[PDB]
Amino acid sequence: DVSFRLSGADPSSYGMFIKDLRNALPHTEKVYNIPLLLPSVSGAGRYLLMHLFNYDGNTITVAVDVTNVYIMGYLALTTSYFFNEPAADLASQYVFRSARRKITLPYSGNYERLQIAAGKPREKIPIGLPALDTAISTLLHYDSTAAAGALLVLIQTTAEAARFKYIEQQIQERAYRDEVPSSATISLENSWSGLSKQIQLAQGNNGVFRTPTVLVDSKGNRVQITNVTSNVVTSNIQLLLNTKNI
Ligand SMILES: CCCCCCCCCCC[C@@H](O)CC(=O)N[C@H]1[C@@H](OP(=O)(O)O)O[C@H](CO)[C@@H](O)[C@@H]1OC(=O)C[C@H](O)CCCCCCCCCCC
Ligand SMILES: *[C@@H]1O[C@H](CO)[C@@H](O[C@@H]2O[C@H](CO)[C@@H](O)[C@H](O)[C@H]2NC(C)=O)[C@H](O)[C@H]1NC(C)=O
Repeated sequence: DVSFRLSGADPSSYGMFIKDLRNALPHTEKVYNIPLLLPSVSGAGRYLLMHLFNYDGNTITVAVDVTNVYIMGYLALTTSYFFNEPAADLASQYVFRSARRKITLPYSGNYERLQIAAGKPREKIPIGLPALDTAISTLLHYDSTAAAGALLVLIQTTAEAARFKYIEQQIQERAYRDEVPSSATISLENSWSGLSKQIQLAQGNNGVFRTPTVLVDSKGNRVQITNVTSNVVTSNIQLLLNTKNI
């Protein structure tokens, strides 16, 4: 399991949690020095438990699929909650079985569905450590519309930061003041599958992407990534989605 406490949290302790989260995900190989997530994991081992504590010490446990860093559901006191998707119903076979009741949320976990439920696109939702304290608080008691926006904050401040060093640094900058994600952040989120795939295909193509990936940079400018020498690959990306899962 891994844990993070918002009480006393600072850029350093958040970085330690993001490091713990990455190091909890199993891999057999690195590709271009980036951990390659496994094609498949059977049974309860598929799921990582993240214990998150809000500023007041109240807690939820979040179940993450270790092959793809996707959140499946979470436990809040005696109630479990899962996305309305088959991978999450599958997870509910293994985690939080001891919950008194299980609620299936009225959306899947993908960004488009969650933005619809929340009434707002990600571009308009501030993120940061205060926002994560709020999301934990919101998830403690069911409210499906509030929970969709809480889950957009939770996904970006845990899974997305685990996948990209740039996104982890953006959250660190927001340790004490929330701010909507930078356009580069949204770009990286959206490109993780693309990138993971192109980095894997470069292995027999001399480091060259079969298909270039378009990103927005830190300055708001629209760069084109063509090969493994890009900073996005040498410095930023930290986990690769296996191409078996793409
Ligand atoms: C009876 C009916 C049966 C069932 C109901 C349905 C089945 C629905 C399955 C949805 C599964 C979903 O949870 C997996 C997923 O996708 N997750 C998002 C993200 O996972 P997190 O927990 O968010 O890490 O992992 C990704 C990491 O960033 C993130 O992108 C994901 O969300 C999406 O992909 C949603 C939209 O597809 C993207 C929204 C942006 C729109 C702009 C296009 C993106 C640019 C693509 C590059 C050209
Ligand atoms: C591999 O990647 C780098 C991009 O990071 C490319 O080098 C760039 O080349 C373009 C050519 O238009 C320039 O605009 C950039 O200024 C260069 N940047 C750096 C850091 O070198 C390179 O073109 C790519 N190589 C291959 C073989 O496709």
